[PDB]
Amino acid sequence: VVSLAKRYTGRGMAFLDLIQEGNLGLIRAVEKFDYTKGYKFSTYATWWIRQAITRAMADQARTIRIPVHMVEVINK
DNA sequence: GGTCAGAAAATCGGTTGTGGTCAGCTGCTGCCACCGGTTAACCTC
Repeated sequence: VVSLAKRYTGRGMAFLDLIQEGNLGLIRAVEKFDYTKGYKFSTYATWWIRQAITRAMADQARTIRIPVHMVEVINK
């Protein structure tokens, strides 16, 4: 999750917030994982980690909070 | 060459009445914000 989180430098927060959001995503994925998938755990959890990091970046991006749909159209 | 009495003001105050108008109230009308499922795009088991 450190190697996954390293691709989000310079976007609002420092690295540590991304690291801890990746830990949160790891907790959510390891709750939401099944052993009869026959899937690699990291390849499973990458979507969850990236989702958590991106939504926390959306939440804590700016001084004034902006809703995620306007964040999306700002990105667009 | 007086003398109550009536008619008719105005004046404060009810009244009725009624008409309307608007504050608001509130169940449809419909649009608008997350939520996530899916669907064609990248890296090579």
